Amino acid sequence: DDEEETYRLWKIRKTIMQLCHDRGYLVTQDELDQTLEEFKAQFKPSEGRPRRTDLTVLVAHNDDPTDQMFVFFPEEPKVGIKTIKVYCQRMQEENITRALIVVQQGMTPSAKQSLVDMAPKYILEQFLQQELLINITEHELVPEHVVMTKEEVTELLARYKLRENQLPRIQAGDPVARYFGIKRGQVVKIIRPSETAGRYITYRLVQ
Amino acid sequence: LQDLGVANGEDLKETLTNCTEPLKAIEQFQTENGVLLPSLQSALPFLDLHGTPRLEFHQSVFDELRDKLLERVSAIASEGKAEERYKKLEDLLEKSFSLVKMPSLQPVVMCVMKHLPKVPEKKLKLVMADKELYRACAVEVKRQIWQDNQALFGDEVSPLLKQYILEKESALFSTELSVLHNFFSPSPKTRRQGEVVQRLTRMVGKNVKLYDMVLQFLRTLFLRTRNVHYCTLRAELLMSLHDLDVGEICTVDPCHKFTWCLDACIRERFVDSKRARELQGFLDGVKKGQEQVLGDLSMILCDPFAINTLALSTVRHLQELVGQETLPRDSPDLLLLLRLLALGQGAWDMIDSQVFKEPKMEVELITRFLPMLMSFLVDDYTFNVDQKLPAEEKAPVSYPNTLPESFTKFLQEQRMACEVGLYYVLHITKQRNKNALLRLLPGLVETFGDLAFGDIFLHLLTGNLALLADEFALEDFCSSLFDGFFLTASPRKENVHRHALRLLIHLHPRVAPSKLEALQKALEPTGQSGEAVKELYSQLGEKLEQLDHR
Amino acid sequence: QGIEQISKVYMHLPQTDNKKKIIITEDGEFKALQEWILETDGVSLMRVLSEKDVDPVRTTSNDIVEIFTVLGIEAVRKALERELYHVISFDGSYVNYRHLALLCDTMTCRGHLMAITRHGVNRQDTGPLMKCSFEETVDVLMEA
Amino acid sequence: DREVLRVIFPTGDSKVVLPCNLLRMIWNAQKIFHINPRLPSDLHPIKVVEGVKELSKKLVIVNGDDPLSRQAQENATLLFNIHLRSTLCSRRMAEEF
Amino acid sequence: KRITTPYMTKYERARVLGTRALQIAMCAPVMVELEGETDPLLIAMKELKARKIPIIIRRYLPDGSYEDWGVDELIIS
Amino acid sequence: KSMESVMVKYDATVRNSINQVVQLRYGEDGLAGESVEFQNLATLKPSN
Repeated sequence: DDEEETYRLWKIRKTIMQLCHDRGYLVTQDELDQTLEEFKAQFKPSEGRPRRTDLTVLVAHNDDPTDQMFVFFPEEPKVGIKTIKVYCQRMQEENITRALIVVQQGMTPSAKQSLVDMAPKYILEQFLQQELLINITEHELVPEHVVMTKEEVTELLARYKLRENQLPRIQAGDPVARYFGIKRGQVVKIIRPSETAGRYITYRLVQ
Repeated sequence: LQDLGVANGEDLKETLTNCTEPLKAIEQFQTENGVLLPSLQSALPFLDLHGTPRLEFHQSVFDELRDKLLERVSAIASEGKAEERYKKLEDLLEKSFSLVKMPSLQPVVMCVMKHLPKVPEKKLKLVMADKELYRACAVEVKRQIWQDNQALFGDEVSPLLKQYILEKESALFSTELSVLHNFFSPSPKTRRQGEVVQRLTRMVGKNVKLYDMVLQFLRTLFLRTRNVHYCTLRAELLMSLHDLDVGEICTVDPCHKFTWCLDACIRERFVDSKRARELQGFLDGVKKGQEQVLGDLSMILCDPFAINTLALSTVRHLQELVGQETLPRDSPDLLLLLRLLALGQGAWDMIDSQVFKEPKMEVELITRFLPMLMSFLVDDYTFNVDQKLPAEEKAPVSYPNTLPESFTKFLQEQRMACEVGLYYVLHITKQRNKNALLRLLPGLVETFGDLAFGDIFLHLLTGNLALLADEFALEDFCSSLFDGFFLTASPRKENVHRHALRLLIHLHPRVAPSKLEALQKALEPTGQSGEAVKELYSQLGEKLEQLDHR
Repeated sequence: QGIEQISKVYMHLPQTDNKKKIIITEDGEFKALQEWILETDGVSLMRVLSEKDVDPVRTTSNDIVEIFTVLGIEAVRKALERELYHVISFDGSYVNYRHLALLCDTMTCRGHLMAITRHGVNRQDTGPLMKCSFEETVDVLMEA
Repeated sequence: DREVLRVIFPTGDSKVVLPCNLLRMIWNAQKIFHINPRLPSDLHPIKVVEGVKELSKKLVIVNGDDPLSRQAQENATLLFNIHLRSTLCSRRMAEEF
Repeated sequence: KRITTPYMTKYERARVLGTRALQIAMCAPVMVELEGETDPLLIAMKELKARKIPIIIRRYLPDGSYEDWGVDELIIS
Repeated sequence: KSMESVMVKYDATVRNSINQVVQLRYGEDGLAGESVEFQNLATLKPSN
C-alpha cells in the first residue's frame, strides 16, 4: 500500500536514528525528531520515493570521526549473496568496516553464512523490518542499558574481586544486545529502579 | 554625577558650608531631590511618619529596578534587530559610563559591555588603565582589548603557564612507584579539564586573532624554554575548542583533523592501522607554501604522551611481527610509524629554525637495531620453549647475556633508536625477564642526549619497578640497577638524582640496610642541588631509622 | 483483517488503579484516568507493538517467552517478577519482594530462560552430585 | 528526592517497606523524654540538618571510597535516605514532632 | 584492610558458643570468673558477654582469601 | 533444588555454589527480611 509505506519507513528510520544515537553515533537532533510530514517532504511514497537505496544513511561516531556505519535498506524481500557483495564493495569504496542491513521479511541462509564469514574484517548486522517498527528501549519493562568500556570493566572486577565468568550473562542474540550491537566479551551495566533500594545497578556479560 | 548635571556630595558641601540657613536649604533639597512620580509625593510624608527611614525604601526600589535593568538587557540580548539592541546598549553605556566610577553602577556598564561584541576604544582603554575597573570587569571586554593588546594577553597566560610547568614537574617527579599510576596514566580528557585550558578557551572565545596570539606564545615558550609541555597544551586547547564546537577554529586549523587521531590515538596509547592511514592522508595533504603546519604538527607530535604512543606502537609492532616471520623493513605500517616519529622528534628543530623538511631515518635501525631487538626477543622465546620442553641435563646453558655493541652505538648516536630502545627496556621490564634485562643494562649507561637519564624514561622505569619490587632481594640486581646504571647520571643531572632517591624511598624495606645505606651515601646531593633531593634525603634517613624497629 | 493467533480481543476500562493511567498533574498531584485497554486471548507481541495507535511503552504480555524473544532478558526478569507478584497477591497474601527478586534473578542469571524443570536446571552448569540429588540420577552420573 | 520518587513510583503508592520505623521511633523519643508539644523546643534546625547528614554517612551497605563503591552505596540506601530526609526534615521537627 | 562487617553474625555466635561450651565441657580453662555455674553453655555465654572467649573466626571471602577476626574485635549483637 | 546453594557471601554479595554473582546485594539493598516493615513516603503524593 502506497499510503502507509512512508509511515512505515519513517518509523523505521526514526527507530534507526534513535539506535545510532544510543550507539554513540553523531545523529543530528532533527533526525531524531523528523516528523512523518517532514519525512515525506524530505523527498510518491511508492514508485516516487520508496527508494531503499536512497534511504541508506551513513553516520559517524562521536568517539572517532572515522568510525562510521552504514544503514542499508535492500529493496528485495529476501536478500541474496550478490546484494551482500554489493554492500561489501560499497564499504570498500568508502572504507567503512561496520554496517547495518535492514531486512524486509527474510534473509537467505547462505547470506547468513556469508555474514558470519566476513565478520572480523567487516561487522555487518542484519535486522528484520518488523523489529525496527518500535524502539524496544522505550518499553517500560526494558531498564536502562549502558555499554561499559574496558577500563570500567577492569575497575569493576578489581573492586569486587570477580572473574568475568561469575557475572550474570546475556546472549548476544538478545534484542537489546543486538540493538546496541554489543559483541561477546562486552559488559552491559543495567540500571533499573528497585522498590526496596530506589536504584539498582547490575552487570551482564555478553555471550 | 555632574557629567549628567546631577548634584553630588560636592554640591551638598558647597550648599551646607558658608550657609547660615541650614533648614530651608535641607528642606528644599529633600523636596526637590525626592522621587519623581505623583503618588509618592502624597505618600512620602505618610511613609516617613512611622519613623520609617527613606533609606530602606530607596535601597529596596533601587535594588529591584536595577535587577530590572539587568533583566531587560538580558532580554534585549537576542530580541528583534541587532541594530536596536546595540543602539540602546550604546546609549545606556554612554549614560552609565559617567557612573562606571561608582561601585553600585559599574555592574550596569559591565552587563551592557558583556552584551557587546565590540566597543568604542576609549572605554576599553579606561577599563585597562584603571586597575580597579579591569579587575572588576569580566572577560567580554578583555577579549576585545586583547584582540589589539597582545601584551596583557601574554601577561595573563604567563602565570597559568607557570603553574602548568610546576604541576608538570611535580607529576613527572611525584614520589609514588606503581605500574598502575604514573605521569602517563591520565586520559586526554582528564588532562584537558585543567583550569588553564578552560580559562584560555574562554579568553579566546571564537576569535582567530587571540588563537594566533596563543599560538605565538606557545611557540616562544616551547622554543626559548625548550619544554615540550606547551606543545601538549596547544593540542589540548585545540581539542578543547573542538569540544566547544567552534567551527570558526575547527574549519580553519588544518591540524584539527590531525587531532582527531592524536586524541583517539593517545587515549589508546597505540596507533592502529586505520588512524595510521588517517595520519598518512593528513601528511599527504600538506601542500607547498603551507608547510609551516608541519612545524605545528611536529609540535603537536612533540607531546610526551604522543611520544609514548608512537614508541609503544613501534615496540608492540616489533613484538608481534616476530610471530609472522616479518622483518622491520617488511612492515609499511612500521615505516609510517618511523616517519611520523622522525617528524615529531625534530619538532624543536622546526621551531628553532623554520625547518619544513622531513628528518631522515637510519638504515641500520631497520637492519641492525630493530633486528637486534628482535634478535634478543626470539632467542628469549627459544630458551622459553626449551625450558617448557623436558629433558634438560645438569648445568644448562644460560641465555646469551652478551651485548652486541652496534646496538648500543645506535642507542648513543640516534635519538629515535635511543627512545625506542628505552621504551623496549620499559616493555621488557613489564615482562620482567632478568636475563635480557641485565644483558642490555650495560650500554644504556651511555645513550643519546641523556634520554635514558631524562624525566620520561626514568619516571616510567620507576613506575615499572613496582613489578620488580621483590627483585631487589638480590644485591647483584640492586647493584646492576644502582651501581650499574642509575648512579652514573645521578650526581650530574638533578632529575636522575631525584629519581634514584625516590626509588630508594619506595624500595627501602626490600633491601638489606647495608646496601640501603650504601645507596643513601651514594645519593648525597652535590652541595648545590635543589630542595627536592635534600628533602628526599631527609625522608631516606627517617625511613632508615624506622626500619630498625621492625 | 487482524493479526493471526489473536482469536478474541475484549475491550474494557480498568477498575484497579494499577491498570488505570496514573499521570502527574501540573500541580504535582497523581490523577488516575480511565483509559480503554484491550485484553487478548492469543499472543503476537511484535505485531501488536508495531501496530498503529497502540502504546508501545506499556503494552505487555503474560507470556514469558514472548517477552524474551521480543524485548530481552531484563524485561523478562521484570515481567516475571510482576507475574509472580500478581499470582501471589491475587488472594491478598503478601510476600516480601526480595524473595521474588531472588527467584527471578536466579532464573535469569544465565542470560536465558532457565526453567525450574529438570531440563533447564540440569542444563545449567552445576556439580554432578547436585544434579543427581535433583532428579535423573543415573543419566547425569553416566554423562559425568 | 520528590522527583526521584515520582520516577520510581509512577503509580503514586506511598506504602513501602524499609528497615527503620521512623515515626514510631520519633514517638518513642517523645515519650522517653516527655516532650511537651505545647511549648517551644530547644532543637536548632541546623543541628537537625547536620545530624541527618552524619547519620546518612554512618549507614553503610557498601563500604569503600572509589566512585564505584560510593555510587553503589548511594544507590543501595537511596530510598531509605529519601525517607529519612523527608521524615527528619527540620520543618517537621520544628512543627510536628 | 578488612571489608567484612564488624558485627558477629548469628551463625558466628551460634558456632562460637557451641564450640566454646564443648571446650569448657572438656575441662578447658575458663577465661571468666564464674559463680554457681555448671552448664558449659551458660559459662560460654558469660565469656561471650565478657568478650574473653579465646577464638579467632576465619571468614572466607568468595575469592579464595580470608579475614581473621578476634572474637573480642567483633560487635556482639 | 533450583535455589539450594544460593547464599549471602562475606563480601555481602548473593552467589550460588558456582561462586557466580546472582545479586550484588541481597534484595537489592542488603537488608534481611525480618527487620523491615511497612512505612509511608510522605513526599510522594502531596501537591507542589
